[PDB]
Amino acid sequence: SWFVANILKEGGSGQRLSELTDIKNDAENRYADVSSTFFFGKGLKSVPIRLSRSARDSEVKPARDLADIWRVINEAKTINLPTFALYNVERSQPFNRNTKDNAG
Amino acid sequence: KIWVEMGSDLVKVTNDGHDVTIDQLSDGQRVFLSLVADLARRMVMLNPLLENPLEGRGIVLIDEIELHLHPKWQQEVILNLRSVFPNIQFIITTHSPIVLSTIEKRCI
Amino acid sequence: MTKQYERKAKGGNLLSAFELYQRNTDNVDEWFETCRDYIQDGHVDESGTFRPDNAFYLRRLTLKDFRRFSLLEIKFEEDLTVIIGNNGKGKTSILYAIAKTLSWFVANILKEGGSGQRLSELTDIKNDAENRYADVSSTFFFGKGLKSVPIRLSRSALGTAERRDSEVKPARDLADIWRVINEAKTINLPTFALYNVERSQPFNRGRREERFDAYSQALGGAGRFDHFVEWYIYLHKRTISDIVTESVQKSIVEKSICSVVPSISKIWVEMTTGSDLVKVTNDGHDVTIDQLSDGQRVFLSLVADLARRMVMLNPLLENPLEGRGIVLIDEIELHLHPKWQQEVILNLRSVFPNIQFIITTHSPIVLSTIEKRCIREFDPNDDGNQSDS
Amino acid sequence: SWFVANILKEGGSGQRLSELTDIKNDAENRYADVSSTFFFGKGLKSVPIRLSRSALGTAERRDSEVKPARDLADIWRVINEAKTINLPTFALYNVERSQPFNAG
Amino acid sequence: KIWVEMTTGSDLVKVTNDGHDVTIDQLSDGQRVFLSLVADLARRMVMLNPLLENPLEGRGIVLIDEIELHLHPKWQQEVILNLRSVFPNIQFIITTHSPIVLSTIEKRCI
Amino acid sequence: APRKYKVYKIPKRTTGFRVIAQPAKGLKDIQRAFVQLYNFPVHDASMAYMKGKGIRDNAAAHAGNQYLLKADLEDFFNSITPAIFWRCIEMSDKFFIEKILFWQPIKHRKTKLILSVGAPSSPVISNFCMYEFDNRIHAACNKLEITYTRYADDLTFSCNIPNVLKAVPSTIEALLKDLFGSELRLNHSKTVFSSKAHNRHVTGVTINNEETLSLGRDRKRFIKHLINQYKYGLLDNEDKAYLTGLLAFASHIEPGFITRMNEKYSLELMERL
RNA sequence: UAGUCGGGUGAUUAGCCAGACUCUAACUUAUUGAACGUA
Ligand SMILES: Nc1ncnc2c1ncn2[C@@H]1O[C@H](COP(=O)(O)OP(=O)(O)OP(=O)(O)O)[C@@H](O)[C@H]1O
Ligand SMILES: [Mg+2]
Repeated sequence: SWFVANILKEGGSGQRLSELTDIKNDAENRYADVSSTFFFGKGLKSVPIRLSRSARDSEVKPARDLADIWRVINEAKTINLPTFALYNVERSQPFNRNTKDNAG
Repeated sequence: KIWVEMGSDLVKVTNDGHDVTIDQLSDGQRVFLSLVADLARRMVMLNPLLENPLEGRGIVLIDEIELHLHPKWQQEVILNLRSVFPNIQFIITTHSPIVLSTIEKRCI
Repeated sequence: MTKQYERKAKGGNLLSAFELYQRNTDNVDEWFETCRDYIQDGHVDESGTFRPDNAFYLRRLTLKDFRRFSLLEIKFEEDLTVIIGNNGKGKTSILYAIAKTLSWFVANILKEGGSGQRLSELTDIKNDAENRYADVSSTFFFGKGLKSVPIRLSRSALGTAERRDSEVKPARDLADIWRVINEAKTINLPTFALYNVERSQPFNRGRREERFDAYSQALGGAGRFDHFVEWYIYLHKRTISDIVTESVQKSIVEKSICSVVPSISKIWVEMTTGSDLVKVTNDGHDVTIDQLSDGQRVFLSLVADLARRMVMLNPLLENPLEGRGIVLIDEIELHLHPKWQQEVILNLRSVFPNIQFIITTHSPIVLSTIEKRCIREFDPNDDGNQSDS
Repeated sequence: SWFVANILKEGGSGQRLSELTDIKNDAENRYADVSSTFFFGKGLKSVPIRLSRSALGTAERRDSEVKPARDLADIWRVINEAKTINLPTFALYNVERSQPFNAG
Repeated sequence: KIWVEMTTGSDLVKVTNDGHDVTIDQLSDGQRVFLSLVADLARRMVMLNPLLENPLEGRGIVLIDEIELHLHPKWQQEVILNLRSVFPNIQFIITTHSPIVLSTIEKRCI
Repeated sequence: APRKYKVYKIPKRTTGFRVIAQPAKGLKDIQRAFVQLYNFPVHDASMAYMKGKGIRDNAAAHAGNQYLLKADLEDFFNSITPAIFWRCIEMSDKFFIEKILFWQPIKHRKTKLILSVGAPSSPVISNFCMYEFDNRIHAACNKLEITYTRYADDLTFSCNIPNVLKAVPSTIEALLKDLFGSELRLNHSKTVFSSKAHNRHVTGVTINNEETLSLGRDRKRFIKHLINQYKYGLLDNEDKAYLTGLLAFASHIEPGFITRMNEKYSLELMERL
């Protein structure tokens, strides 16, 4: 979500971990850390990013830089951005059947 | 076959040889249709320069991929997905060990 | 004709006895007792399980021109009938039709002259059909007295200038007996539930202590786990005291939930904070229902709704879970690990014995110990569009 | 509200009582009736109405008797449609009117 | 004033309105508004006065627009009999339409 | 006339009522005269509303079969209209025939013309409508070794060869749609299959597991409790007459039961009643 | 096993004998209309 938000507009901020539910109930530290590591090919290669939440900050700068690169390059000229998507059981929903005209 | 019929713009799908609508569609047929068409739309929109936008990149996560799916359909979901999305990275969780039979042990 | 109804009722016909009640002393002490003992008699068999003298349970369904089917017949086994097929055949349409037929039972036990659910003139009639109307005929059974209770939920297609009346009057009559006899003296009512795929939903965050709130949103598909949590908090508040049928109801639901669901071992309510939330001992770790997984949560939101609806709808039954009813489940394998799939029904139909479970599935491993008489099977080639296994 | 519903739309079913609030919690009757008489001119000096509501699980569906009020409201609607006629102005104003402040 | 949970299965508020023992829903609406105002002020002043034998003897400025809103005259004639006695050291700035409350206030404070 | 009827209600043996429309006397006589003037073709299997052949014969037509099936036409009488009658006549001046034969249950629907159960001429027209229906159904049945009868809303089939009646239901529907367009329709809810393992009975007469007609154990016990009461004279006038009528019915359908009852107590007792 | 058919005892119940089991009863509507009786 940080990568995604930082592409819509400069300095975006993706979602963060919940405080009530996302932290281990028996954790001796009372905070949860989620340390991801992407590879952007060979040009920029390693890209760390760590989210955190207490019951502690989050180092999200590399994602901000990479998404800023994507955003400025796209603004200057059209490119092919990535496709980040999650599908959970919540995709199991009744067909609403109610179309809406959102005007583009 | 999927098409749009005009005066309320119904989405008609030839399911099992019969033209039904998304309401007259099983809970697994419609859910798989959703999880596929959503990605198709997203990647067509985010890859406007590729001649085959389905080849674009990204990360796609699917929890309980076998949801609302009978054993035969479980056995070929991921393979068709990878065939229409060659380059997308797929992180897929599940609990039914009959989708694994069609993948290399490297990815388990 | 006091004489002919008298003869019928003396034979054992429940409907004639109730009609005699509606004429004599009601503007009698004998016919009221007959009608009430008809719907209250039973015996404890060798297994310690209360068994009705007259069992209420669906017997036949006939789908004429209904969605995929053009004609079909299912001899619902009296007790357990798993319709095993695979997507595209109609195992959900069957439960949808059955729930909409039971909706009239529910509506007319809620209030005389009530109204139940209705087939749709846009999505319930076969598109290839020439009749342009669908007919869910059905027949229930409630003992020697009312051996046949017909119903017919019929609906014509939108735009066709030919209505199709529905024959729900026998349902009105039987529900009238239930409701009136319940009012005059307390009886145990039948439980009706529909747990389709909609019971899987996020754990987002009426009085709930009645007896007729057991029918609220009962044949919609999701149940009401919101109502169960509310009612269980209510029970906890009403039964702390020293630390009473409220206590017994609470214990019954606790044991039911902790027995049907294997991951969940305990469940209670805490308000040491200002929240008043339910704690579940899942996998040996105390958590909240939000933290539960998608298959530990529906496996709870089904049994909890059932136990709730069956403790505060069978008040006089020693073990309310042994009461009667007709419960439809649209995909018993939803979110369940295969090991769980292999023992769902064996335990579901062990604490709710006298309930007719009309279950559906597509996983052949759910039918582990299920007898072949209980399995209805649409052949993959000879698809569901033809009048078992 | 029944007068309004029937003057607006033919067969309009105005607001009904509630089985959950508009019934005395302690009443052996187990139903609540809200009867009311109206006076409209020298002719029709008594237009009655009853809004009834019985709890769930009662043998007789204690039912509102709104036929005469509906008939008068339908007279209003029909004679207005044929020729313009001034119509009653019902309104309600509770303590909720203390609130801060499409041509069709 | 108490909260009755551990009876009735719900949490209800109960008062002794006029010597009764009723639920706060039976209280007059104006009495409810005045109750909410008083409780809010007391909570704020006990939060902001930790080192104090009686936190209600703390300082501050409280403004009340139409202190007699929705109160029956019999309640207006008693509202301000206890504002100062329980909140001595706080400056009250009130506005009102009613003379019945004025029959309890000196001209010095008007 | 079509509107010359009087409607009323007669109760049901369990619950509810049924609505009947008995014609007027003048049109009653006119339709009787019309019935006498022209006799309508009728099939032998239609063992109902004809001279001699009663319920006993209709039930005995299936006595010597082990597998029984039957279906009930949905809304038999009220479905028949002028179109059905005239199509039947054509397949093998006329306005007054429409007037005499039919009933108008609605004050506005001049064209809503149907047969009523009350009409004495209703049985003849009902039998006439299905003359070719019975022809073809019975021809098919006897081609597959099936005995078929019809007691006026009870189409009964029976056979000894297993798994043959299964196709019969569908057959019926098809033929119906060929003959009476799509107006008269079957009642899929009532269609019943039975064997020598269940409680077969045709038109109220029970068929026991020995291929003989019987009153059923239910009645054989009911009107013998009644007889045991008459033994001590605990009945009444209407109740005694009811017992007499039931004993007469049992004599007609199952004479052996009457003989056994006589042997049970005496002969004079049943002569008295 | 279960349902079912219905031979006697006892008095619409209970209860003793037989028996048979196509995937597979569910007892109906009166004054018309047949059929039974009765007069
Ligand atoms: N009105 C209809 N007309 C024609 N076909 C229909 C109609 N409604 C449903 N169908 C059929 O239903 C099929 C889907 O199966 P259905 O939803 O009825 O039950 P299921 O798939 O077995 O169970 P579930 O929906 O829970 O997965 C569609 O392929 C479609 O062919
Ligand atoms: Mg999941």
